[PDB]
Amino acid sequence: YVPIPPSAPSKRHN
Amino acid sequence: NLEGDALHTLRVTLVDPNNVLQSWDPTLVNPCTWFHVTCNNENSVIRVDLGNAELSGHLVPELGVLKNLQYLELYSNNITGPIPSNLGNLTNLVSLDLYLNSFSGPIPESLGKLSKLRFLRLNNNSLTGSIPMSLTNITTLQVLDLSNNRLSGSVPDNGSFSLFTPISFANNLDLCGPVTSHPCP
Amino acid sequence: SSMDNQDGFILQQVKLSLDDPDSYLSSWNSNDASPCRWSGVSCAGDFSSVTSVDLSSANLAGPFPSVICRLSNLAHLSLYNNSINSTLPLNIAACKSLQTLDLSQNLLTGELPQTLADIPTLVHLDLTGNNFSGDIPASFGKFENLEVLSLVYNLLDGTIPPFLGNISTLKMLNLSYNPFSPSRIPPEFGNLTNLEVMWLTECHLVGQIPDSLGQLSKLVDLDLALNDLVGHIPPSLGGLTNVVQIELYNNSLTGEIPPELGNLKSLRLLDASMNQLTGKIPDELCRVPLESLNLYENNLEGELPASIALSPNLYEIRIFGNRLTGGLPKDLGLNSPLRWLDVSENEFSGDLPADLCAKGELEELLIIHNSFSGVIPESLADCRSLTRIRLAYNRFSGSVPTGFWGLPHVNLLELVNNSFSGEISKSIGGASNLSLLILSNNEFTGSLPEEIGSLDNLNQLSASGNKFSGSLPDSLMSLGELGTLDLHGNQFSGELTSGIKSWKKLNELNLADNEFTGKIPDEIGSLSVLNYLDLSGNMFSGKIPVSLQSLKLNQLNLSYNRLSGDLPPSLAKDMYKNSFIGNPGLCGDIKGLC
Ligand SMILES: *[C@@H]1O[C@H](CO)[C@@H](O[C@@H]2O[C@H](CO)[C@@H](O[C@H]3O[C@H](CO)[C@@H](O)[C@H](O)[C@@H]3O)[C@H](O)[C@H]2NC(C)=O)[C@H](O)[C@H]1NC(C)=O
Ligand SMILES: *[C@@H]1O[C@H](CO)[C@@H](O[C@H]2O[C@H](CO)[C@@H](O[C@@H]3O[C@H](CO)[C@@H](O)[C@H](O)[C@@H]3O)[C@H](O)[C@H]2NC(C)=O)[C@H](O)[C@H]1NC(C)=O
Ligand SMILES: *[C@@H]1O[C@H](CO)[C@@H](OC2O[C@H](CO)[C@@H](O)[C@H](O)[C@H]2NC(C)=O)[C@H](O)[C@H]1NC(C)=O
Ligand SMILES: *[C@@H]1O[C@H](CO)[C@@H](OC2O[C@H](CO)[C@@H](O)[C@H](O)[C@H]2NC(C)=O)[C@H](O)[C@H]1NC(C)=O
Ligand SMILES: *[C@@H]1O[C@H](CO)[C@@H](O[C@@H]2O[C@H](CO)[C@@H](O)[C@H](O)[C@H]2NC(C)=O)[C@H](O)[C@H]1NC(C)=O
Ligand SMILES: *[C@@H]1O[C@H](CO)[C@@H](O[C@H]2O[C@H](CO)[C@@H](O)[C@H](O)[C@H]2NC(C)=O)[C@H](O)[C@H]1NC(C)=O
Ligand SMILES: *[C@@H]1O[C@H](CO)[C@@H](O)[C@H](O)[C@H]1NC(C)=O
Ligand SMILES: *[C@@H]1O[C@H](CO)[C@@H](O)[C@H](O)[C@H]1NC(C)=O
Ligand SMILES: *[C@@H]1O[C@H](CO)[C@@H](O)[C@H](O)[C@H]1NC(C)=O
Ligand SMILES: *[C@@H]1O[C@H](CO)[C@@H](O)[C@H](O)[C@H]1NC(C)=O
Ligand SMILES: *[C@@H]1O[C@H](CO)[C@@H](O)[C@H](O)[C@H]1NC(C)=O
Ligand SMILES: *[C@@H]1O[C@H](CO)[C@@H](O)[C@H](O)[C@H]1NC(C)=O
Ligand SMILES: *[C@@H]1O[C@H](CO)[C@@H](O)[C@H](O)[C@H]1NC(C)=O
Ligand SMILES: *[C@@H]1O[C@H](CO)[C@@H](O)[C@H](O)[C@H]1NC(C)=O
Ligand SMILES: [Mg+2]
Ligand SMILES: [Mg+2]
Ligand code: NA
Repeated sequence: YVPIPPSAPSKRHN
Repeated sequence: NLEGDALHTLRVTLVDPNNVLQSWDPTLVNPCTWFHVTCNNENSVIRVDLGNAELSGHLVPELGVLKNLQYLELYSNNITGPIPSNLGNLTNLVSLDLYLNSFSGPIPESLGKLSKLRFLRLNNNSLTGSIPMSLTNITTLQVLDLSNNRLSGSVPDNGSFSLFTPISFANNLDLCGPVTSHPCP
Repeated sequence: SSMDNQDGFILQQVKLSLDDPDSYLSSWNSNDASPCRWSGVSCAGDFSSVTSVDLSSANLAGPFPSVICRLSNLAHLSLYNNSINSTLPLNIAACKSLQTLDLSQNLLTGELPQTLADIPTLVHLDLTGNNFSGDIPASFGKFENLEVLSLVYNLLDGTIPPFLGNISTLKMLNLSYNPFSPSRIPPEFGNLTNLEVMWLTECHLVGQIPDSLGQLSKLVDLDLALNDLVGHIPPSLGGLTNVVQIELYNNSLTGEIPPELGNLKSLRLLDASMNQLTGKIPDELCRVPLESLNLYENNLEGELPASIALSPNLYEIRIFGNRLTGGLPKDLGLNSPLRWLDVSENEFSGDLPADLCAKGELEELLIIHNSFSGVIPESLADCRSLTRIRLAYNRFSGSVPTGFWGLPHVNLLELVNNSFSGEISKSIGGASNLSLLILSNNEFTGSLPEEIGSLDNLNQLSASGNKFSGSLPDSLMSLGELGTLDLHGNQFSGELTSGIKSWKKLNELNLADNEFTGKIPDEIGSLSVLNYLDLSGNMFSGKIPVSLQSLKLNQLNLSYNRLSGDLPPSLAKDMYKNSFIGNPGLCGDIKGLC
């Protein structure tokens, strides 16, 4: 089972 | 960034029972706010401080991408496997402290390319093979401990190694030369 | 007699064809007249004909069982999350009644069978999490009733095919996470008039977003993220009447954000971050009640429109790494459950908005490398939701609100490079989750509170470049999780104690440029992980302890103190020449010291 990145906003932050 | 990605790659290959790398969030712009990571004023990693953390597993060649790293502190852990050759790509490294681990394999010849290195402590490991002659070209080397290893062959006594005493090379498998008891064939 | 079947026998052949180590198919007993009560088997007629087989998560291993197609009334087949391997056979078309086929999360390899398009009843095809490779077959353009095509996380290495635009019934196109030969988005995809989802993340897309995509009136999700798309965000995208989510992040997109995006009434999530977008964020877009707006790491300029504060559903605004100017909206957070705010690396000025945490859900306040001025709003002292606070590299002033120090779930508090005045309150004892405290380069005054020692899990204390004074609290030595203590450039006074031995996890101790007095405690040697020690520019007195030579230090400075006696032979070397300068009572075998 390879987990699948959902269709959603990116997550980069300071 | 690239430095954060490289350190995250190390996290996935390390086993971290006490979750010392919990703060190592790859989504962050840089790893400077990560605990055990110190950055310079230009937000480039200059220190990784992971001594006595009960870390096991192996190192990664990706540590070589840390161009401004000056202090690698991975001592007093159960890290196994080879010392990566890509550590020689750490041009600004001042301290390499991999002592009190279960590191096997050769001391990489690449470590000679660490021009600014002042501290090399690889003691209390299972390292095998000869001490590279490249290490003598490190003009800055002021502390060396290769003791309590399974190393063999001639101990270099020229360049940086001129000042080095026996305590540096003690309890090795079959080291020969002037600093040691047995001379070389 | 014409309505007789061998469905039980056919299912036994499927069982024989597949390895079942965990015995999931134990209930399949050849002695049973009908398979209709067997696990994963459904006969929806009651005529004893199999209509559905669901063998999901059964640890079954082996090739696809072609014999299953002999079940004449099979309409639903799921082999999801199994170890089905080898090539998907071309004789799968024999399953002519199939409406749903789920073969996702398997080990299937090779080229897609073109005969999949020869099943007219097929509505749902999911081959996600497989090793399928090669070109998508031209047959796929001719699917009669397909609404869902999912080939996500495969090894498909062909160009994105324009013929997929010819499936008029298609509601979902999911081709994400495939090593596709770099290809443009076909303009024919605009002919998919019933499409609700276009998921093309990490499909090696090149070229411009076609204007045709604007005609997709039923589209709910547009995801073109993690590609190499160039050109402008098309103004035609204003035609996406039903669009809720648009993802264009990490492309090479240029040009201005179209004001036509304001026409999208149903838009809630927009991420066009990590592009090269220029110009100003449009007012019309900010008027839309957005739940997430991410435009970070672009070349955007101008003022953030105040209309963004009007949205009642905003929880995420990340616009860091731009040249945005002016002030934040006054009412930001007043009408929205704001959770994540990141306006860092911008040219923003003026006071922080007063009611950022009005809804009580703010977790991350990140405003670093801005020209924000004034005091921390007193309201934030009651924002118990906060976990990460980064107010560093701003023009802030005044005392920190008392409560702000004691917020319970805050892991990192960073106030570095501001003009903050006042003292750390005794309220700091309440910061149960505080791991990193960075207060360096401020105008902070007063003694460190004893309650700072109540913070058992504190890992970093950095308070350099301040006007802090007084003896260190005895509690500070009780912090056994402390890795970094940096108090350099302060007016700290008094003596270090034997209690420093409890700093067992301390890597760096920097007390330089203070007014510390007394002897260096012999317990300095007990600190196993200490590699950096700076006690320079103090009034430390007495003999350097012998225990110091036990430590493996990469940095030592004891310069400009009142230390007396002899440099032990271990410390009497050329590498320590600059470590012991400015101690008049001190003399060793160093060329320049004495
Ligand atoms: C084709 O791509 C679609 C877009 O990714 C994908 O869709 C979406 O499916 C997920 C299923 O996990 C939905 O998810 C989630 O939200 C609900 C609450 O609404 C949560 O309870 C779940 O845990 C989960 O977080 C998305 O909302 C949904 N989006 C849309 C627009 O439909 C399809 O599943 C893909 N289809 C195939 C066969 O791959
Ligand atoms: C698809 O997966 C199948 C299961 O992993 C795999 O299976 C089958 O092949 C293996 C050999 O690779 C056979 O294994 C053996 O067990 C017998 C005794 O029962 C031994 O004598 C023999 O030496 C071997 O260890 C399996 O018996 C066989 N059948 C089943 C039902 O598992 C396929 O090879 C694989 N196909 C492809 C194309 O990858
Ligand atoms: C490094 O490795 C040394 C060799 O195994 C080890 O050595 C000795 O210490 C033990 C326990 O104190 C003695 O019983 C033994 O006789 C010693 N042997 C030698 C050759 O010195 C060191 O203790 C190890 N160093 C560290 C810091 O753990
Ligand atoms: C952060 O704050 C530092 C202290 O004000 C500041 O510091 C110094 O830089 C000035 C001018 O470049 C020097 O004259 C002074 O000696 C420095 N002092 C110290 C303590 O380092 C930093 O430049 C500030 N950094 C940023 C990014 O604003
Ligand atoms: C230390 O001594 C060794 C052995 O004499 C020196 O080594 C070599 O360098 C020369 C000149 O470039 C090469 O031609 C040889 O092939 C090398 N041999 C070996 C065994 O390494 C080394 O350069 C000396 N280190 C100094 C002077 O720093
Ligand atoms: C576009 O889709 C249509 C069906 O929607 C395809 O149609 C035709 O081709 C089928 C071959 O399988 C025939 O069975 C149909 O009778 C035929 N005509 C119609 C009106 O359906 C067409 O080939 C597809 N074109 C491409 C380029 O893929
Ligand atoms: C370190 O790892 C080795 C090899 O797996 C193991 O035998 C040894 O017991 C470990 N030691 C500690 C202290 O965990
Ligand atoms: C570092 O060294 C390795 C070989 O040891 C080399 O392949 C790699 O390219 C080097 N790093 C960079 C950035 O060039
Ligand atoms: C090491 O030093 C010797 C001279 O002492 C030189 O010939 C050799 O090329 C050097 N190797 C380097 C700098 O890699
Ligand atoms: C996948 O199947 C395995 C057993 O084969 C099971 O343990 C696991 O929970 C399943 N995973 C999912 C996500 O269904
Ligand atoms: C695709 O759309 C265009 C523009 O509306 C139309 O002219 C064309 O006929 C459509 N499809 C095909 C296969 O021609
Ligand atoms: C963005 O894409 C580039 C390649 O175009 C890749 O190297 C980079 O890692 C990606 N970064 C993110 C955060 O998606
Ligand atoms: C502390 O903060 C971290 C990081 O944000 C979070 O994951 C964790 O749940 C917090 N713990 C508590 C008890 O609040
Ligand atoms: C110690 O600090 C002084 C200035 O305060 C400096 O000149 C000296 O080089 C320092 N020594 C070090 C860092 O070893
Ligand atoms: Mg840090
Ligand atoms: Mg048999
Ligand atoms: Na990209």
